[PDB]
This record gives sequence, C-alpha cells and structure tokens, in this order.
Amino acid sequence: GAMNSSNYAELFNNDIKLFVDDTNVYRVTVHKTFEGNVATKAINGCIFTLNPKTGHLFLKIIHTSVWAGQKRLSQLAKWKTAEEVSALVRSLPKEEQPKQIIVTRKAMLDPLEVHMLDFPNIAIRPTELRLPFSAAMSIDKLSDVVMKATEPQMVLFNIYDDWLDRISSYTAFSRLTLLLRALKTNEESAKMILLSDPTITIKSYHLWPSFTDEQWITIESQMRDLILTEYGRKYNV
Amino acid sequence: MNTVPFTSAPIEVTIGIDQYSFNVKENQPFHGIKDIPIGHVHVIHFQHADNSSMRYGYWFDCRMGNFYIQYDPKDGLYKMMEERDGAKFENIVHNFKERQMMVSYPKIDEDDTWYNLTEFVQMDKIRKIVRKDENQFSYVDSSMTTVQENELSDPAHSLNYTVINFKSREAIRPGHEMEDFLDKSYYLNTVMLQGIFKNSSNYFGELQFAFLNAMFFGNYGSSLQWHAMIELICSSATVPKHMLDKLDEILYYQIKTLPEQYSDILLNERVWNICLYSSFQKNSLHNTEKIMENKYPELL
Ligand SMILES: O=C(NCCO)c1ccc(Cl)cc1
Ligand SMILES: O=C(NCCO)c1ccc(Cl)cc1
Ligand SMILES: O=C(NCCO)c1ccc(Cl)cc1
Ligand SMILES: O=C(NCCO)c1ccc(Cl)cc1
Repeated sequence: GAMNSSNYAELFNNDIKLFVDDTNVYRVTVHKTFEGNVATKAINGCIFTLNPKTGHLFLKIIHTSVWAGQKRLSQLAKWKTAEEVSALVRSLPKEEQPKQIIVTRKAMLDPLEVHMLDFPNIAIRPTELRLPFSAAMSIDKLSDVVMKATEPQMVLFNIYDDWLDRISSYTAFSRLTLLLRALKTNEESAKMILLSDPTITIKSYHLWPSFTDEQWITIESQMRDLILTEYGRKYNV
Repeated sequence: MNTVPFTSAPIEVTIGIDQYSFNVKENQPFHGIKDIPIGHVHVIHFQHADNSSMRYGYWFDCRMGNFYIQYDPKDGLYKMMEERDGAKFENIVHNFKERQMMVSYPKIDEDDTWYNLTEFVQMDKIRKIVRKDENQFSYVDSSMTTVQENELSDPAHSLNYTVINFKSREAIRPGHEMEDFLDKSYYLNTVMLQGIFKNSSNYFGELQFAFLNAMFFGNYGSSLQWHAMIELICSSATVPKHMLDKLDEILYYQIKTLPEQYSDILLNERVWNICLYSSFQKNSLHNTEKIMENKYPELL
C-alpha cells in the first residue's frame, strides 16, 4: 500500500525499488502576448527516477518537441512519464528490474499501473511522505544537462556522490532529503550555504561538494537552521 | 396465459413474481399463480418469514415446460420442479383453478414495465451465466458469487457474467495505453461487442439480467456487473447512436422500478455522477438523468 513514516526503513532493504517523481516533466513559462493575452512556452523537463538504496538516478530528459501539437499537456505528461518508466524497466535485465515503484504523487498511479500491466509482479505504490524531489532542478549539474538537451536523452547519475563509502543508505537519503528540502524552501540561502566557501569544490564526477565528515555536520546544521527560520516565519515563530 | 402451481405452502413466506410481491401464511391454502403472460421470461422469488437471510428464486420461461413449486422440508426451501406428464399437470392445474386457490398475475391496461425491464433477457442465454444443465429454469440467491469475484469459491454455484476489468490487458492495447484507458471504445466495440456478446442486444441482456439479480436478490456480484456495463458504455467516446438511445430507455425503467428505500445501497454514487456529469455520454441519457435528478437528487 502507501509508504509513510511507519514503514520508512523498507526503502533501505534489499528489494530493488525506485521512486518516480513527475513534478519536472512538464515545465512552462507563462507570458503576455502582443494582444495582451497570456500564453505558455514549454521548456525542457525531466523524470526523476531514483533508487534510494544505491543512489542510482535515471534522469530521463523530456525535450520540448514531445509536446508539439499535443493537447491537454498536464494529463499527457503523466502518461508520458509512465511510458518512459515502463521502457526503462523493460530495458533492464530481469535481476535489475524493481520489485516496487513508489510514485510521489497519486495521479501517477493509474498511468503507471496501466503501462506496467505486462509486469504483474511489480507493485505500484503511493507515499504519504512529502518528499522534496521537485527541487532536483536546483542541483546545478542536473539543471544544466536538462536545459542543454536538444533531443530526448537519458543521463545516469549517482545522487549520493561517494557518500556510501562512509555512511549508510539510510543516512545518505536523510542528507539528500535535507539538502533538497532546504533548496526548496529558500534556494538562494541553500546554495550560499553550500558554495560560500571557495576551497571546498565539487569534483567533476560529483553533484555536491567534497565535504569532510565534520564539514557535513556543519552544513547539515546550517540547512536545519534555514528550514526552521522559514517554517517558523510561515506561522510567525 | 400459463400457470406455476404450488404443492402447498407449509412455511410462511413472501413470494415475488417479477416486480410484484405478496405474503403467504404458514399452511395457507395457496396453490400458486395463474394468468402468467406467455412470451416473456419470468422470475419467481422467495423470502422466508422466519429468516430474512437468503432471498432465492427461479428464472423460467413457460414456453419451455410445465413447472411447479414444492417445499422440500430437508433442504428447507421452495423448489421449482418440471412435470413431464402434461396430462397430470393439466389435471392438477384445472383442480386448483376450479377451487380458486391460485392468485392471478395482474392484467392492467396501462403497463409495459416488465417488458421494458426484460427486453433482451432470454432463457437459453440465462443458462450461459447460471450453469445447471439438467434443468430448464435457473436458480439464483443473494449469496452467489460471480466468476470475477472468485478471481479476487465453488464454481458450480457461481454467476458466469462477462468479466470486465478496465486495468487489464484485454482492455488496453499495447502502445495505446492512455488512449484506451481514457476512451474505452476499443474495449466496448471490438473486444466486447464484436468479440464476446456479438451484438448490442446481447450486451443489453446481460446488463438487464445483472440489474434484476441485484434488485430481487441483493446479489452484490450482480450489482457490480450492472454498474461495470453502464460505465463501459458511458466511458466510450464512440458508441452507436441506437445503443445510446436504448441504454437511456433501459436505465430509465430500472431507476423507475428500484425501491426507493434501497437506492442508497443499489446505486453507486461514483459511477452515476461520473456517467451523468463527467463522461463522454454525459449529454446522451436525457430520460435517465431526468428521473435520477427528480427521484434521487441526494445521490448526486
Ligand atoms: O408429483 C408431484 N409431487 C410429488 C413429486 O415429488 C406434483 C407434481 C406436479 C404438481 Cl403441480 C404438483 C405435485
Ligand atoms: O399485489 C399483490 N398483493 C397485494 C399487494 O398490496 C399480489 C401481487 C401479485 C399477485 Cl400474483 C397476487 C397478489
Ligand atoms: O449474451 C450474453 N452474454 C454472455 C455471452 O457470454 C447474455 C445475453 C442475455 C442474457 Cl440474459 C445474459 C447473457
Ligand atoms: O453494498 C451493499 N450492501 C451494504 C453493505 O452492507 C450491497 C450493494 C448492492 C447489493 Cl445488490 C447488495 C449489497
């Protein structure tokens, strides 16, 4: 059924699973037309498909050409997401295919269920967690490859860099969700925290800076602080 | 005009004949129903006075044989039986008619309600759903499960309705996933109409059969089947115009006949609001929407 705080360690067991977030598949800018009406212009998007145990990210880039001449794009986007996840699964060897796929929004359940009818043994599940994967496009390297794509493309990342060499997947997911939650609540302050110090760099093959264990404690502390100052300002605390 | 004689009425029972019902007292001198119109299929149903659980009854066509009802004190129910000795049967019926021990199927000038409810119900078609080959009539009760319910446990006692499942490979062409899920015309017109039913007459018959079983016996499996068959048509963008017009008439008479006190449970709020107000056919069921809105505006 639905995934929540009570069955949260199941993410880190040895059953292969993937989160699918569709919140950046269909992206637009709204603008005024010469006649003073409003129009949208689509920009490149992405499906965010993540293995929470390994950190393996299957970033499928959604090029704007996929919307040309199509109607009802927000509905189509959900079905296009499910089409692309189904294609990914089928491209994997059987022993790499997920046992479960967790969608971050319940409107993805029926489209994904229908596209995966050929896979009756794969469970399609929702979640009550309010996960901050929409902020994936606040990661500079992910935003860059999406916005430069001129055609449909799948790019593979490890969203944990080398963290699993030093911490568990439970701890690595916690750090990821904290970083993304901060980026979502105030992106500028979040990025200032991460990039203020010019002597901590991001390796060419990584997404985040090469923080020592101690610096990560400092960083993580600064992200919590940021999330509370705005959570309390929300309801004036 | 045909006759369903009764051996006796040893237990107090509410007896149902199509949309009519009457009470018989324990050991009352009751010997059946006469003047049953020939040319229509019928249902005789039962509700014991001592146990409201297990409404049960028999679907039958008087043109297919001489049938009587006799109470079995071992199995504890009124059973339908076939008398093959036509002379003995003629001899018995005439005795009961002379002593005026039979109630009469009513014959009013202003009525076509049973015909409108059973237009596509056939006895031979009924036997494809309710399997009991050695009898010409078909037994149904409240508790009988459907083949699909048995997929979600005695197969001999099941209702073999046509399985309808909108998230199934039968329903969804590979590569047409969003198209076929959002517009069920493929499933209706090709899978079901052209490859299972053969014609709309047959689609309407199973739907009619499903509603009556749900209404007369409180068979949950029948109710599910009736709503599924309505939803498939209403969720299809491409439906022949004659089918929509007949569906409107069919549903109108089902809603008109439904006991007001069982609407709350007999009608699925989600299916009906979807069908009348959201679906492709939201504008195509004028008579049904009018009676629903004037009779059960709470469900909507
Ligand atoms: O034969 C009859 N009953 C005993 C057999 O169990 C019988 C047959 C037909 C009618 Cl109408 C009534 C009784
Ligand atoms: O309607 C009947 N009884 C009175 C109800 O108020 C009734 C119905 C059908 C037959 Cl066949 C006989 C009596
Ligand atoms: O044709 C029917 N459907 C089943 C085909 O397998 C049908 C027709 C009429 C009735 Cl009453 C019941 C079923
Ligand atoms: O849902 C039903 N009953 C209420 C739960 O007790 C139900 C619906 C339709 C039929 Cl025909 C029977 C039961």
